[PDB]
Amino acid sequence: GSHSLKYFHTSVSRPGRGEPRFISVGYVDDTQFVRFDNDAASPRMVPRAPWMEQEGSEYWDRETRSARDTAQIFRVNLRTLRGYYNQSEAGSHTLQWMHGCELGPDRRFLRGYEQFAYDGKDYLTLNEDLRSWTAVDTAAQISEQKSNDASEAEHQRAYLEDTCVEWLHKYLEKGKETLLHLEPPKTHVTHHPISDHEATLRCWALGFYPAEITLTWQQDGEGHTQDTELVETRPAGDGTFQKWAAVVVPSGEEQRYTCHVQHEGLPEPVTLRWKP
Amino acid sequence: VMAPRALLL
Amino acid sequence: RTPKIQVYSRHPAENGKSNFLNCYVSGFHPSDIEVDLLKNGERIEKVEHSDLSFSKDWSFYLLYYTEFTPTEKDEYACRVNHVTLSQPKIVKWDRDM
Repeated sequence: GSHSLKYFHTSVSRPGRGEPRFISVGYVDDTQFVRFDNDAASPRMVPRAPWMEQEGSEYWDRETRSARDTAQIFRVNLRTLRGYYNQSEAGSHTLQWMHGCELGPDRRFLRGYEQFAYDGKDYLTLNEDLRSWTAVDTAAQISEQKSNDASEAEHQRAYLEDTCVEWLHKYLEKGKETLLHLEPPKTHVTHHPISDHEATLRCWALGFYPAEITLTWQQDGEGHTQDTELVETRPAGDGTFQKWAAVVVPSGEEQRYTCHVQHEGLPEPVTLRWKP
Repeated sequence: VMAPRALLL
Repeated sequence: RTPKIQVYSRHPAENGKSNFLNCYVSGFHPSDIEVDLLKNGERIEKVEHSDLSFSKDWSFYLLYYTEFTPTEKDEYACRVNHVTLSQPKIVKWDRDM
């Protein structure tokens, strides 16, 4: 079903230290697979997932070139961006760029996006129909009128509806082995006393993929957010993710509290409890 | 692959 | 606005068993950031980190990590400097979190 091809590009100017730094990271779903960094020992597009450790030199040279070229474009762009804002080379600035395509359950194009951000704030967005650009500012107007006039939407739309999709499929294929595997979370509940009156119940979800997951506590079979806490999902570092949910309970009421875990890799949602 | 053409702002 | 930080192991911590020490820094901007992993206040060497990426809100995120073997008495932390922090931010590893 659902799957996505996404890239995240960052360019950061260093004013008396040469050309700005340029990084590109590629994801298929929640799996990174390539990267380019013009500061790495090898300033080339390089594989970041096992199933790309084979790809011919041709793919790599192509991508190293594409990233390089963009670095240059972005170098010019950082200088232009500084004029729209009335900026000297005094400080360093960031141009961000993201784009991706998403397939619906049928394995076909469902949505594409692309945007630009300057110094962390939205600057230019491709519209939802991929036909034109919107200055998400009024200082980005020149950029909007210039890209709408030169008909630049069209090249991005081709990439996002075709190329990106085509390639999304090659990558799934190259990595079907692991990319389509749904690793369910190893769940368990731990007990951490706070005092004689209360203690913390912590419900653990570990080693799962994809990152999407839902942890909730219930008390006596009712939704329960009072004295609840949920951490952001984090990467285990091995490709999988982690997450935990916490609820403050009175001594001897623990068996009233059940944790529920929803994940795409579980045949059905799991219900947990502290075994004492 | 990544997008082949990056806008000049 | 300011960088969020989480310190944790890759695998459930068990004394004397080799593991991985993670410091997931995220929610920050700009991208220059100084992240050290400490062993008893002593900066650990040769720590690696993921490629720079970012969320839909443009804020960046990194995973710093290093091999490590947890003792009952050894202590580890993550010290983070960033322009948006008036002082270097420090969170210590709690194997319970």
